Amino acid sequence: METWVLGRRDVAEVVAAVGRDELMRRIIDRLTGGLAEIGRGERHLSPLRGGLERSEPVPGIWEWMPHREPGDHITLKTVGYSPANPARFGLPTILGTVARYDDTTGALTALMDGVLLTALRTGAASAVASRLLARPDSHTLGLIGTGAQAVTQLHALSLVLPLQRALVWDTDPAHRESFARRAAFTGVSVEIAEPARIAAEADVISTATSVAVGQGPVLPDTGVREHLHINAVGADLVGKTELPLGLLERAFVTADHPEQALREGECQQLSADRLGPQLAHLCADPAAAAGRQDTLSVFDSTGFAFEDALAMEVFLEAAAERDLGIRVGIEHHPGDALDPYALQPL
Amino acid sequence: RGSHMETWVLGRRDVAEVVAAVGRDELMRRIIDRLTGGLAEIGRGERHLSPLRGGLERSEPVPGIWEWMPHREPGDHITLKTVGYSPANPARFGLPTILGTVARYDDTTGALTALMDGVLLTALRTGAASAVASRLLARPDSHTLGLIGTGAQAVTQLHALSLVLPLQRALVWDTDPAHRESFARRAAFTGVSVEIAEPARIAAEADVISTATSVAVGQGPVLPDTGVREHLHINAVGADLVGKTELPLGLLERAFVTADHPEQALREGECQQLSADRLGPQLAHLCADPAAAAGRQDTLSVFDSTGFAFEDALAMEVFLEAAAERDLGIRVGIEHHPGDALDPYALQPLPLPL
Ligand SMILES: NC(=O)c1ccc[n+]([C@@H]2O[C@H](COP(=O)([O-])OP(=O)(O)OC[C@H]3O[C@@H](n4cnc5c(N)ncnc54)[C@H](O)[C@@H]3O)[C@@H](O)[C@H]2O)c1
Ligand SMILES: NC(=O)c1ccc[n+]([C@@H]2O[C@H](COP(=O)([O-])OP(=O)(O)OC[C@H]3O[C@@H](n4cnc5c(N)ncnc54)[C@H](O)[C@@H]3O)[C@@H](O)[C@H]2O)c1
Ligand SMILES: O=C(O)[C@@H]1CCCCN1
Ligand SMILES: O=C(O)[C@@H]1CCCCN1
Repeated sequence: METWVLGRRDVAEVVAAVGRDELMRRIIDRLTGGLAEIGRGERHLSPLRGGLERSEPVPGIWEWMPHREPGDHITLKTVGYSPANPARFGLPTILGTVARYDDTTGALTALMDGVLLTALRTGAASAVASRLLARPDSHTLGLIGTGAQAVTQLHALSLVLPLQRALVWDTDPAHRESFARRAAFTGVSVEIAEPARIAAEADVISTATSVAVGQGPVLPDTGVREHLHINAVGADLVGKTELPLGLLERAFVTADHPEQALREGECQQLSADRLGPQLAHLCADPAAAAGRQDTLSVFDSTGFAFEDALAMEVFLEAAAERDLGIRVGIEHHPGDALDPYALQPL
Repeated sequence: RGSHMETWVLGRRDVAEVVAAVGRDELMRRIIDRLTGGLAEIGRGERHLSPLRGGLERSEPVPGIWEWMPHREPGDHITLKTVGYSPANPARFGLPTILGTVARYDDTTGALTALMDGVLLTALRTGAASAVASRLLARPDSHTLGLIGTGAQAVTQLHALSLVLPLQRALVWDTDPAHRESFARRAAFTGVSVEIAEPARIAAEADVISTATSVAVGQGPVLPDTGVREHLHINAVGADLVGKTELPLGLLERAFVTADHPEQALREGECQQLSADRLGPQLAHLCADPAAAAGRQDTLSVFDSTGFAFEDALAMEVFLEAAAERDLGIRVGIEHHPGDALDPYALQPLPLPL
């Protein structure tokens, strides 16, 4: 009958009401269970997503990401990757919204912010993969790219690993300078450090950069620690990669969405047969990751709509708890179904 | 650190006010004029057809489809219509078969700038498209309009065609007796005389016909192949699933056929049934060079309409212009734009009561 809209201010209230740590953990839990269900064949990976490339001011892409729950609802995330946004407009690079449509009737039932939600579920996905593939006594996090994702990468990982410090690099000096402030709520100290030092000293690394197509790697193939786990998070355009090939070829690599990663993720650099089990399989049967915490591992993260549906559910339950949001009659639902012009006055 | 951006939302009450303030006729005429100019632009090569739209089949309660329809104007904005075809809707839920919304995103930043009802808008630009094709392909003295399917689309087909042709009568059929029986009431505001008539009579008498039905896959045709007037123009409007068609093959093969979006029509329209050599020049071509419609008025013609996002963009602009002039709609901060672009957690709670 009406659309439930949660805006920027409701999303802020959700985070306050739940707590940043608890909210992240909720999403981590829901992702874990959902992924296991996919891994058991009980739910399906989202279909491949579509997109429109944009040249100006620098190259980006704008995408639609559907996920259907047959007989309940369709989720669609509409989201932009616009890497000039912070410097040119004071806007996040990743800018989006997430909509829910009733599957039986098509009606738009809910609409909310995609920015916070994307950051949270992306951080969560790394935590999921890192609980399986990083040493549980991991103490040093490395971060290449210290923009918006870096924050929830650090946050999420600090919740599943006993992190004591983060060594961080960004090619924009102002962005690496501000990271300690943005990270300080998590209690993990932060030290700026060049890619070679991060490689050599980190136990777990997340790369989440706006690197250009064809300009990788963002982490050099120097010595790494034997047990290093890398969450490879950066991903927008085809031809965009973050890690060096020689590193990928020696790694146990798991993808979030193998078909998508082979096209848009680090797995662009590999053939399918060289991938370990996908993330959903590992979630469904964690013992299949058994010795991999102690050897070189890569989680190839690209993002997919199921993760957004799950995260949106978490938000909606919290917002329901505290009746946040407004209700807007957006759709024209004429009482006369058959009359476009039955516009409604009582 | 720019001006705080929010989403301009026009809900059902706002679209209703636009119609009331501008007037029905004037509003439809505006849409026809903007579709006309835009199609000519595509026909001159100054703009491009929308890309193929996407969609998710649904089985239950009866077979249906939910689609996303993008159109991008580079460096300007992206339009996305999200829309359901759910044909059990009216008779199982009392909802419109076609249920949708139209959203606009800034092309430079990705920001969601506007969002409105898709229901009225879809109906208006779809009637408008048929008006465009019918001005080109119907006899300009056409007096008798046929309608097969008397649901939501039928209403704007009649309305739009009444503005471009001297329509005197509408002969109308629906396989659901309740839906054809209510049609006159819904059509009354056009002034055009309505009579219920079987498909064979509609075929025999009409100068122009619109088919706009929820016929199921494999269950066509909705108009039988039995003798029409030599000059008949048909706006073939029904379209959802592959395997859904409304016209007899035989008839299509006697007609000058023009599609709105050929690549799309060849897959999802009446041209599903046809090999590509049986299509004439597309609608955009005809709009850009009407002489290419020469002589087609006096013989059998078919406009194979499927709908495409460009039409929704243009219609949405007409609506936004009228809403801006009349101060309508609300402003909602939907997207989180943190004061620090690189800090997802730089959040702003509802300010405290003072
Ligand atoms: N895997 C997923 O699910 C997922 C989800 C969201 C975003 N992303 C992607 O993650 C990437 C980052 O997104 P974001 O929101 O943090 O954007 P952002 O602009 O806030 O952060 C990008 C940062 O990378 C830095 N950078 C660019 N090139 C670099 C290089 N060669 N070395 C080090 N730093 C470099 C920039 O200076 C900037 O600080 C994008 O590609 C985005 O599409 C992935
Ligand atoms: N081409 C476009 O741009 C465009 C735009 C919108 C909708 N559509 C399509 O137009 C069609 C109709 O949409 P609507 O909004 O009017 O749906 P509606 O449900 O409002 O009207 C459909 C009518 O068709 C009737 N019907 C079903 N089978 C029939 C038959 N064999 N003969 C006569 N009537 C029959 C139903 O009884 C119903 O009354 C759908 O296929 C829809 O997807 C096309
Ligand atoms: O899953 C996501 O939200 C992002 C959007 C941008 C490119 C792909 N990864
Ligand atoms: O163009 C449209 O709006 C419709 C939507 C439903 C099926 C396809 N045609």
